[PDB]
Amino acid sequence: MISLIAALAVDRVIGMENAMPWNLPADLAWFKRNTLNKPVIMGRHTWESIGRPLPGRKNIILSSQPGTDDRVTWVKSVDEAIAACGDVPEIMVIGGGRVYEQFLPKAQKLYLTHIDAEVEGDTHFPDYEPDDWESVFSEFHDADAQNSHSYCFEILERR
Ligand SMILES: NC(=O)c1ccc[n+]([C@@H]2O[C@H](COP(=O)([O-])OP(=O)(O)OC[C@H]3O[C@@H](n4cnc5c(N)ncnc54)[C@H](OP(=O)(O)O)[C@H]3O)[C@@H](O)[C@H]2O)c1
Ligand SMILES: Nc1nc(=O)c2nc(CNc3ccc(C(=O)N[C@@H](CCC(=O)O)C(=O)O)cc3)cnc2[nH]1
Repeated sequence: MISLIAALAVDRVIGMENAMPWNLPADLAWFKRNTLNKPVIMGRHTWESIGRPLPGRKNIILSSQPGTDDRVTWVKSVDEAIAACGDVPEIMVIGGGRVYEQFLPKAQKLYLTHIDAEVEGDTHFPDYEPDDWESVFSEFHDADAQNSHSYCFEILERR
């Protein structure tokens, strides 16, 4: 009902310098499939990192300050972000670190890509209690010519 989606390297690293230290087209395709036609909520830094709207999704940006682009919807608290989604089945929270930790307790579902990459970064996915979560889907993929690490797509349900 609220879901988080994220891609985690070793030690739960999710970013460095406001970009993601890997480039895996197969994972971005997974992200697009699981977010298409659903509202996405992101923090202002992630909005900057992405650099443009995500098409085919209502884009909701969290910021304390006035917004700077009317192609997306701007909100000033977690409460307001959820409301702005409108009355839907599934809201997708798309990060970054600070936003994930605030939505985690409200979330029923995690879509996590576990990437076998050793990255030196400055942003992490939450240190979540694993006992809270049932793994209901896993798909491991070897690296290939397009994807320069192995990666595993998991979906976790809150127990
Ligand atoms: N690996 C992945 O899947 C993934 C996914 C997403 C992002 N990332 C990475 O994560 C990094 C960005 O994460 P962190 O630094 O993300 O920033 P963030 O969580 O994207 O953005 C944080 C900002 O959002 C606003 N915000 C957050 N909570 C708010 C609240 N309750 N009320 C009002 N404003 C709120 C604030 O903006 P103001 O300062 O304007 O108030 C603020 O904290 C980047 O490196 C990005 O590449 C990785
Ligand atoms: N699993 C997962 N992987 C990610 O890379 C990811 N990235 C973010 C934040 N950053 C981004 C950055 C770019 C795009 C992006 O360009 N996505 C396209 C896919 C098109 C393609 O295949 O290149 C999209 O339309 O979603 C999405 C999120 C949030 N959650 C994630 N979750």
